[PDB]
Amino acid sequence: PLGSMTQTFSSKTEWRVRAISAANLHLRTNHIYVSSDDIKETGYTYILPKNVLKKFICISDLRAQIAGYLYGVSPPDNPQVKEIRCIVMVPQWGTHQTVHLPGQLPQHEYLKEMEPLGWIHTQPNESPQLSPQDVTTHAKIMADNPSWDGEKTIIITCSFTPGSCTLTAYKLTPSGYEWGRQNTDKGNNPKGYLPSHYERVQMLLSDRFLGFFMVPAQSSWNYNFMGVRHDPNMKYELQLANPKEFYHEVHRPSHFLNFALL
Amino acid sequence: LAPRQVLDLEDLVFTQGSHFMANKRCQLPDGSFRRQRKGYEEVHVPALKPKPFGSEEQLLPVEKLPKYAQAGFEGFKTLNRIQSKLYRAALETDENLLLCAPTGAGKTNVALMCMLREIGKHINMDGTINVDDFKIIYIAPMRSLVQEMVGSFGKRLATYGITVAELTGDHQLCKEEISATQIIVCTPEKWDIITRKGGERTYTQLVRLIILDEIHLLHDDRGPVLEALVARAIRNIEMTQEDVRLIGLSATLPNYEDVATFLRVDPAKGLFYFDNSFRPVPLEQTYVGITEKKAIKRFQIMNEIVYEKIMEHAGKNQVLVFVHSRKETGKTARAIRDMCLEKDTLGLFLREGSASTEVLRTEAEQCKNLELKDLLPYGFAIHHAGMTRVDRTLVEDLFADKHIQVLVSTATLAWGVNLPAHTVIIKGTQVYSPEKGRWTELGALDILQMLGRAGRPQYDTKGEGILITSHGELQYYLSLLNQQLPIESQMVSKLPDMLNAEIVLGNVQNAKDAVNWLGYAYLYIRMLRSPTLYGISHDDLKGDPLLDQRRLDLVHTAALMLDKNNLVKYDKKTGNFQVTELGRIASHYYITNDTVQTYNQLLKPTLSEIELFRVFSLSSEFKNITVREEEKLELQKLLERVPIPVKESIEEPSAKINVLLQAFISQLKLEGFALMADMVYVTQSAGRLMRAIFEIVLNRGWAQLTDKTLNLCKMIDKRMWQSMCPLRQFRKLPEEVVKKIEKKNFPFERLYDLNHNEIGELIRMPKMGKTIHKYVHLFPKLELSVHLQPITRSTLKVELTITPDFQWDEKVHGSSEAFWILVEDVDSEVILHHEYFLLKAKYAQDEHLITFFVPVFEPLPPQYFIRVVSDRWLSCETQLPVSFRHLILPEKYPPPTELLDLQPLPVSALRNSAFESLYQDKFPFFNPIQTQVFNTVYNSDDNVFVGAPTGSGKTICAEFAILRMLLQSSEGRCVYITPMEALAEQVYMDWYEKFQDRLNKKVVLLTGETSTDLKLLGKGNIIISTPEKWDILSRRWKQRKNVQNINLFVVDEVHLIGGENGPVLEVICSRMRYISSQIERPIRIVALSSSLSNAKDVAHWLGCSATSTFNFHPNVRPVPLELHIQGFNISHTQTRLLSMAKPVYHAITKHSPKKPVIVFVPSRKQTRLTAIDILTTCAADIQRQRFLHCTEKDLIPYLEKLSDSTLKETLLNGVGYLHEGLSPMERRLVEQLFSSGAIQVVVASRSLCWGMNVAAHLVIIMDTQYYNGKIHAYVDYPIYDVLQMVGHANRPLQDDEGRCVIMCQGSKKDFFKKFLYEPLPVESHLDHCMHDHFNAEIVTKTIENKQDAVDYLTWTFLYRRMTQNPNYYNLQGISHRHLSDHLSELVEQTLSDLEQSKCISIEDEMDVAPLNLGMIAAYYYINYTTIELFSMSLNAKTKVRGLIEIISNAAEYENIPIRHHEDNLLRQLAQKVPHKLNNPKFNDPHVKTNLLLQAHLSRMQLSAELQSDTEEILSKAIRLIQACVDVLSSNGWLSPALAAMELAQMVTQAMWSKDSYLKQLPHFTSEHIKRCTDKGVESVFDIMEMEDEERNALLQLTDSQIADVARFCNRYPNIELSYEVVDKDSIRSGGPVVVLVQLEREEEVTGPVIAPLFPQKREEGWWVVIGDAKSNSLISIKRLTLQQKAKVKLDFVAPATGAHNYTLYFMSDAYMGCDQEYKFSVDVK
Ligand SMILES: Nc1ncnc2c1ncn2[C@@H]1O[C@H](COP(=O)(O)OP(=O)(O)OP(O)(O)=S)[C@@H](O)[C@H]1O
Ligand SMILES: [Mg+2]
Ligand SMILES: [Mg+2]
Repeated sequence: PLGSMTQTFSSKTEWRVRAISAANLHLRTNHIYVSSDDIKETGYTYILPKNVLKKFICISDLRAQIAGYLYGVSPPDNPQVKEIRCIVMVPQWGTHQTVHLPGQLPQHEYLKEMEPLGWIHTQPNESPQLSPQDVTTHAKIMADNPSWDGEKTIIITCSFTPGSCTLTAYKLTPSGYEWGRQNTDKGNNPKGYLPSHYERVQMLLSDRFLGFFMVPAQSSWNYNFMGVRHDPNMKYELQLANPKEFYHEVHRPSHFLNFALL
Repeated sequence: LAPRQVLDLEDLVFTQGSHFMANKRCQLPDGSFRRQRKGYEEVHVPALKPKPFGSEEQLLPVEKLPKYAQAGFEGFKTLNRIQSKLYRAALETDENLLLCAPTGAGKTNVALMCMLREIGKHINMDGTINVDDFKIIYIAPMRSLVQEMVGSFGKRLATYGITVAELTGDHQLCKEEISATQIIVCTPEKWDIITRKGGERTYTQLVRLIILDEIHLLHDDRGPVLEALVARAIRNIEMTQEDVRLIGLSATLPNYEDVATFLRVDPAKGLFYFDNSFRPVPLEQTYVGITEKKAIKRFQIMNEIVYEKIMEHAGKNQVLVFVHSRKETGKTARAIRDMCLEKDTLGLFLREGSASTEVLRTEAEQCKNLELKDLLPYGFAIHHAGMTRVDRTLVEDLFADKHIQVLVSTATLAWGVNLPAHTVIIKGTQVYSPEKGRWTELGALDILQMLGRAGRPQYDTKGEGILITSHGELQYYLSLLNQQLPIESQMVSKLPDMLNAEIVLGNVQNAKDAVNWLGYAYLYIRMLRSPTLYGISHDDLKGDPLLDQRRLDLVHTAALMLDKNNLVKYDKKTGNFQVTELGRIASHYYITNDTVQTYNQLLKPTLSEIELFRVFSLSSEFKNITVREEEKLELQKLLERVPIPVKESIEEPSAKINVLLQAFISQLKLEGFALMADMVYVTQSAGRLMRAIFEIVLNRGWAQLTDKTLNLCKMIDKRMWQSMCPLRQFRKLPEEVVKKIEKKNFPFERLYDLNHNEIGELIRMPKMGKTIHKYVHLFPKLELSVHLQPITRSTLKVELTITPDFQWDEKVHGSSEAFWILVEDVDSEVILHHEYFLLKAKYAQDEHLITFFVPVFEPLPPQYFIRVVSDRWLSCETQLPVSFRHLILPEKYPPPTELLDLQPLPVSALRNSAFESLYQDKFPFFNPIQTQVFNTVYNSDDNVFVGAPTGSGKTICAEFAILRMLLQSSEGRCVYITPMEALAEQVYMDWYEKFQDRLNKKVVLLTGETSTDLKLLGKGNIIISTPEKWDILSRRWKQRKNVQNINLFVVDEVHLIGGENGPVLEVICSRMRYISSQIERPIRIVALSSSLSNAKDVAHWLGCSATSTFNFHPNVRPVPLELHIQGFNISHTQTRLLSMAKPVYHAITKHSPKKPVIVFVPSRKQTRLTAIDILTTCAADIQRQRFLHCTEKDLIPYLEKLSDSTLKETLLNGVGYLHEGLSPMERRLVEQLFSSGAIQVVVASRSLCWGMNVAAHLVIIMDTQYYNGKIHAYVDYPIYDVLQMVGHANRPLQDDEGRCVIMCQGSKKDFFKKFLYEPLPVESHLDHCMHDHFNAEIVTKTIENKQDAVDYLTWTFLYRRMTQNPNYYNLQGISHRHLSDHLSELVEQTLSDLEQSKCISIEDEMDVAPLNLGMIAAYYYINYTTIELFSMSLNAKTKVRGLIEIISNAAEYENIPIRHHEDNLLRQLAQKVPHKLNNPKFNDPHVKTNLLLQAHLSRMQLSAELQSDTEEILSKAIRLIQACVDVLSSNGWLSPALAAMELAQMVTQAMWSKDSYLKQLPHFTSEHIKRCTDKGVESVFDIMEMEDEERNALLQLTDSQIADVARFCNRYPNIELSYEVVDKDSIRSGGPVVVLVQLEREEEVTGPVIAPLFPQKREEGWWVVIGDAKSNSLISIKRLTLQQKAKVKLDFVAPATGAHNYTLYFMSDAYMGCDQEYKFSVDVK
């Protein structure tokens, strides 16, 4: 009964708790595990340098997914392995399930002598299977770009397991590449989706070499606080530089501009 | 020391601060009464009658003052009471003064009479002041008063021409704090933050007078700053012995005698106390004390008292009411107005048609300020710092003209402007202090200043000051204003922060130094006269009379608090203090010791922006800040909207400070009267707080955090976020146009690419186009080039080119613009290198070149990053990615030559008793290095290369090749080359005794003077020279017979080819290889160098077979070398030197307790400071004279021969020092005592490491960088200098090992480890010094075409490194025609530069030919830049004056320092020389040489370093004069050529053409020749004709001095000239005519020319000149050297027919008064 009376309201945005959460992601970069299990293998060993991996985690968000394209080489006369040598961050905005990337792929002179190896994205919860939306994303990219081979491009999922960071890497099958581009259902249990659509690759973290990053030229990679500015047919150039953190100042100008008049 | 205690400092702290009342009782003057009234109490104190004039107390008029001081008192007629009693002690006395007087008595003029005596000491004759010689410090309490007194002092002394200015306050870069200024007016905190900074390149050395105004501030909480300032300056007098005068001005308060002792004031000389009777205007005091305690009832009661007292003066006297906020001033002014209309009490302020109410309403309209417009017509006004300044002077002007009756202002008016009023009311005495976080009574200074304005000087016969306060504080303000509030000490609260400041400054280094330092503090004097008051019982006072144990406990307590917070490292057993970088940050940035501990705890490289704002909020400067209940709601609205999240809750005060900082950046006006006050205090201190956090993490290499903190400094300074457009930083712009630009989401880096038309279309505002286009390019912007130069597979040198890409505007950018160069790694995580760049407006359009080294690992990283962030501008950054995908690394250096375990070779193998006598008694056998080469050097004739560490006995290996030359040909000639002239003389000293005093083979040392070097060549068998002295001679090899015939050529220390003057060393050896190639019988070449990584490149470049290549490495030194490299974290140079002072002593006792030690220091002044620092450290352990292994008196036949004061005191205890400022008299004596074992330690500077004939067992290299006075930046030690200093740690026949400790900065630690344990890689830099050598090879016709220039380059060491390291020379491939295209552009650009300067001729872009201009530059070894400028300035009417400002601008004189410690000493020498200058400003090295040359011509003896500065100026002046002689004569100019020929003999003998010709004779006085027109003597030949029987008298000399008068007269050249014209009749106009001139020297002379005041010994040069004087046209000229028989011919062609009378000149170049002149006629047909 309001016969006594009520109270007043105070607003609390949700990114503030996640901003404090993202400030401590560096503690996870020291406990990064990879999956071994009994998953057979498939071919092509993918080596991921630790420096770009730890940098990719600290600029991440514990709930909103971020993604980065993979570009790499293999040693001179040893074509059986695949060394990831650079992660390209492009304008994007993500949710707790999928990531939204533009239709255009990274095009630059530095990556001219490298081949695409797929893409890597963070995941809030560790799933025993590759997400059905990840098949749809990977297969649709292959349908628009023939440079992405089915047996060469992979999907690395950096799942946020408490206090840790476990990495799982998969690759698509002909059954998966098919159904994936047919998929119009953004669901978690879509139809035609079967475990026959993907198979795990072998991934090995190492400190033998060091990778680099590529970020947009006159832009930034994080568009989560400006999704209206995002459009799937946007074009972008790239520069040779390291990306900024998720909650960097240039990623959320509205929080600073709107606070300038009260 | 033993039994100390830890005290509780805050238990001994006077918490009330300035409100602390030490007097327990208060007695008022007679006539004081007090009434009880409406719930309050009033206390009245009557006005004091002036004291009857004392005996001998008359008012002194200004006329009786010293005449030089009356200009500062222009406008005053008679000094008042206190000034006339002080004029003698201030103007005619240097005593420390302390003047006590009530505010308004006129104490400032007494300080002026102190400043006038100081300025009068430094005036000179010209009528000005040598303002480079002194500086005065005026310390005022409030910054508002500082501004006012700068203007008044600047006007009262404007007639002197003296700069008085407030401090810039925001410039550690380009700190023009002073220099231009001479009287600095500052606050106590401002002068202390300056003197806290180390590095005495500051101008505090010139401080002769310090004025401490309102020194009763000692009782205030800011008091400790005055104690720290005085204790620092006074204790500095005890170490410098330079007196500094301290003048204190105080108010009438007790304990003034203790203040006098604290200022070192003699109580019978400088103490002056004038009680309140001496107030010029009598003051009636009324104190109102409120007993009411309700919050707003007391507010109304105060509002009733303020009304009834204004009514007591309404209409009769003006009233000035003081309140303590810029908001209550308007509320109160309206309060005592609304109350009057409530009673119709306003016809009193303004009359019926008043003469003032008309202009009070006509200017209330033009006021345009709404708050003041309401009150102005009624006769009211307000005044505070928030309003405009035109309003304040408007309020001041109307109040000064008796127009406004009531003025309600704050305390700023009392300090800023001298605006007195008859009645002054202080409404309330309570103010909010954000530092204390509560409400506090007003300060004692503010009260005394506001009530000091009561009573106008002349209009009022008395003043009426009214004080309204709470009743419980009446006893305080009664004592403060009636000379009864004692001045106490408030220091113990700030003792830890003040102790650390002296620790960082190096003034205190142990507890004893702090106890002595504490003795100068005002706390100590108060703790002696009233120890009882300061928590010390009178029982314990006499159990410790001077309080030695009490001060020791206070120091021990403060040191433990400082050690716990990691600012100091306290060794409790020794009492020693160790400085830290963290401790230096707190002192230099004025941070309390508790805050930096919080910083050291929470600062992490992975820190967020969220946590960063939290680390700032936890600063202990906000310890008293709380969160009030009335503030929680308004703070809750912002906490839920701040852009940076806050983790803690609103209940904690750390959250509140975070919200106020973010709101201040967003420029949001808050509400709470304490909230906005707390926000101001938080942010006014956030600038220096965040600036400290920036320097902390920047020096730690944290890249991500450095970018965050530096941006927070700029976000706080610019009051904006990064999210906003960087165009709002331009204040000249409306705020709403940029807001429409920002919300239009497009980047700011775009607008650079678009015209001023599309800018208005994007922003949808074509209203103002070019305005934004103007401000876009006014924004700073820099473009970054780079050229990667790989030194090693591990080390990489980087050349960064900075090109400014913006238009400069002094209105926006100022005098300079600052930037930060940041070199980050792959992950943008570690700052591999950071240095500081500063772009000054003077070079705002030039490219800047920066060089640095960064490490590299072999798994070649993807790229590095170079960021250039602006220091002030937000969002102003340029990052250049430095990729390594195309970089070509050099190859791994080959393994060294294995040192064979050979059998030790004795001198038996020489098989020559005459040769064996040179070594058999120095040592029995050779070292393993000298034995391996012996077969190849002594028994072979092949070219040898021996690369061994410094100290491997390589000089003897060079003697092996020399001893072989004398056996195959006893008359053989060898030329030995060494890079340094200091090495050449000691090698000349060593090889003279061995080869000439024992083998009787003549050895010589080249002079650098071409008048004698060619002569020592022919007669000498061993020629010793440096690269420059040999390059000039071997340039003419194909015409000089004695150059191409030498049997041996030895180049020493050839690893210096990569040094500064390495190219010249590369040219000569490459030339010797080419000459031996272009001739029969090759010249043997032996190369000695330090162990090289690419040694076989040098062996290939010098034709050394692999069998003859001996490339050793530092691991085979004959005496083992134990090298230790200690890193030091302190980034401040002067503070880092302090941090390694004690380790210098600790390394001596650890590595060489009994054997000799050499310590290298960066500066000359450091030589003595370290030598003293070592000794007192030796005495601190009570081991005095431990380094004196000789008996105290066996040195006084050596000791008392020197001129220095401290050198003799330090040598007495066994420690000497060497520096360039010392004598040559002094150095050879200290060196002898060092090798004698008498002294164990010597402290030599870095300048003497090449010219030292002493070796030690232990060498300490204290720091590895020095300060360059020209660029005004620190320069790292060259690696070649470090290798030389380590080489001195070598004693073969004395020690089993050699030790060396290198103390360096932590950043340079890994650099020395890679270039001291491994061989040194050397490169060529000839490609940057190509012009001068190409021109020489063109004159000698070695290079006749462009193909020849490419062929000549293949003979160089530069050609072979282009394939081993292509990227070092900006090559991208080592392919065959990659070299040609790179070599061809090098010869194409070098030849075109010479062709532009008119030195060579290019024909069909293939053939080259030298011009006469180039033949002069190559003949006299002069830069082509110098000769080109010589041709444009030498005119037909040039004389001795125009010549000296042509030789001045030579490129060979741009290289010696400009010392602005001296500019006014040169400015007055510009008035000393006989020849004035045109437009002279004295920051150009070419103007200094002109004044220095005239100072030498006039025999003006000057400094000891500027005397030796001319020695290297005159070392090149002869060749510069002869070059002009060859240029003026080539153009057919007669008079300038002969004037230049006379300039040669003028420089040689230091005279003038006007001066007497008898000034050449030795031992003649100055004015000896006023003794000539008295006795008929003019020429030098007269003395030789004056009779010996009477020339014994007259000259008044010493036989000694007339034995040298002959030696000059004998060798004085007089020559009999014979001249004839061949075929006088057969002369056809247009045919040949020859004049034959024969010279017979009349004499028989020995030795060279006698000129003692000239460094180089010269030979007699002569010219024979033909010309027509009336036409000013030289016809013939010819150089010649006259032995005793020489004949000259002068051929020319005849002009038209007629008579044509010519002149026959015979000029000398080293003697004045011998130039003959023969006239003749030539009948032509
Ligand atoms: N010899 C003088 N004859 C007449 N008036 C003088 C004389 N000397 C000073 N005055 C004026 O008396 C006023 C007060 O002088 P001040 O020197 O400012 O008082 P002070 O309090 O002793 O100095 P402070 O506290 O360091 S600003 C000033 O307006 C002077 O210009
Ligand atoms: Mg004063
Ligand atoms: Mg040598």
